[PDB]
Amino acid sequence: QLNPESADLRALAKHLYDSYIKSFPLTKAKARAILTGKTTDKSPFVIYDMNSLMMGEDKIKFKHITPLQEQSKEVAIRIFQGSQFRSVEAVQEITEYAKSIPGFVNLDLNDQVTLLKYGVHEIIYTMLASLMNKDGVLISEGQGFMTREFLKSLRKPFGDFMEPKFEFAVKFNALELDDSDLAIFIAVIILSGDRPGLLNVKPIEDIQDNLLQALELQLKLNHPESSQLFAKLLQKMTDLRQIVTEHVQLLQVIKKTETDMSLHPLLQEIYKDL
Amino acid sequence: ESADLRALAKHLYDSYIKSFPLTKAKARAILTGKTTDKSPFVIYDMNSLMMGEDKIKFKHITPLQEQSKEVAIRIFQGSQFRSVEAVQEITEYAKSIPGFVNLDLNDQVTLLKYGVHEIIYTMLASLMNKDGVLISEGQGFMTREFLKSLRKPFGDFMEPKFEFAVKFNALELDDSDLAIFIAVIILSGDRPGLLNVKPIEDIQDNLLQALELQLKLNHPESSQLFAKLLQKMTDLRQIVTEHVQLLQVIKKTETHPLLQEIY
Ligand SMILES: CCCCC/C=C\C=C1\C(=O)C=C[C@@H]1C/C=C\CCCC(=O)O
Ligand SMILES: CCCCC/C=C\C=C1\C(=O)C=C[C@@H]1C/C=C\CCCC(=O)O
Repeated sequence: QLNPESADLRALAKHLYDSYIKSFPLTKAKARAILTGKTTDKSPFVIYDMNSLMMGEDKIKFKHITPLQEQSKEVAIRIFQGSQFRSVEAVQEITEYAKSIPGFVNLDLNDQVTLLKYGVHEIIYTMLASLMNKDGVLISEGQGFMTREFLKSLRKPFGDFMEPKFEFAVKFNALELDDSDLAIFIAVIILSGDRPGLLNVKPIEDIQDNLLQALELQLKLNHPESSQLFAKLLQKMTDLRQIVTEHVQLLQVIKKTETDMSLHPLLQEIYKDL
Repeated sequence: ESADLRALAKHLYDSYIKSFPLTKAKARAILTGKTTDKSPFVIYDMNSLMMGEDKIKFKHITPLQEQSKEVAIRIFQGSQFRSVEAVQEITEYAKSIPGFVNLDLNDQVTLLKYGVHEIIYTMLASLMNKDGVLISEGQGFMTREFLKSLRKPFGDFMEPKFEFAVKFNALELDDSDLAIFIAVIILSGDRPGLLNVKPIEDIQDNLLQALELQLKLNHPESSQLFAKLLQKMTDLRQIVTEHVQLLQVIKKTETHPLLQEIY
């Protein structure tokens, strides 16, 4: 119970959390409810092999996550392209959230683009953890669940495109953060003044500082018993970079190995000279 | 508790001073000028590199027999020799961090094996400015441009560190700050191969509380310094993996047995 300074920090966290619920259709709260398999109304269909994938398509309504095409004749590529269009959608969701971050749209246009360019994938993997457990990941807005082993057995290049994420997710999830915490953390990620090419770093840092103050307060009030949670969370920022890097790397291999597979233009630009 | 946190801080600082000959305070005085009028020997080109070798006998722009006669390579090797020397200083310091020596011996080794590079680069910033780096316990000054002038993959082997340095030094941390930060880096529980992570995380938790307090007491003005400092650990690790990739190319191409074992 304290000052007007802390009051503004609480108002900020509320605004961000509010925007978060409004920008992301599938929150961590909903993901855990589905994953903890509590209910009889939210049960996901599980894909763990070829025949379940074959049934899942029939049961699950995979809203063109892999736009028009029969069977690209390779589950591996269908699955991959799918992960791509979903990524694109995720970028759309994140971009919308970014606009709600106080001060973000007031920044220089080119810098707005730079921050999104380097921040969206770090955010994507951060939020993906919410949809994961050590055994698999939720898909189709929680309608389905694809096992970690099914993926890990796809085929040479693809067979391991999600593993690093799972390794991250299991660790990150140990922090037991909730949507109210993630909303501010993701805002911090985007307002990173050390992104390559930023024209005006100061205004960005001023904004990030306020967000960090907001995040720090949020974590002590929400997780009283979690000593140094603030620092452990910030330290996870290093794991995200690594995830992104080896992903981009695997992508260069795919590009050369699959001369016959199209990669989404938005994603290509995001990875250009990244 | 804010009592034991200051005791820990002070203890770390006192050990830092005893383990590292050239502190940041001392280095800054030189780099800026406020040193006894005993300027450092400046290496800005090949001819100055030589006079330095003979005038100040740089510990090790090491005239070994079976390897010299090639500037860029002797410069690269020298950084390796000084790195190995730094590892012993860091190791000594680590043993002074409360709880460290009481950890599983293999974990102690693992923590050092994976933490020294990050510490080496964190501390190298103390001796660098946008124009150059201090060498030979601050007895000399080697230009950023001269280093960048080396060719092959060498010309750019120090540039990444300089970039890091400039951004890191912007935080204006001093030795008492760095002492705790360095300790925090060592007690990283995410190093691969660790057998008992709990003790490490517990100590680091204590170290983080101390650093947090230290920064708030020492830099009241700088908002979220603690947070910004932790975010630099991402920068360090990036430099390390990057350095690793160069050591890897210098092996692809680029053509004494005991020295090689030590270093
Ligand atoms: C829809 C088929 C099931 C596969 C689900 C697996 C991963 C889903 C993800 C997201 O929704 C967001 C990120 C992951 C995908 C991992 C990397 C995509 C980065 C973009 C690219 O492929 O270049
Ligand atoms: C603490 C050690 C790690 C920082 C790297 C140290 C030296 C790097 C150098 C170059 O990149 C080119 C020349 C130097 C190597 C020559 C002498 C270093 C001695 C420094 C000292 O004793 O303080």
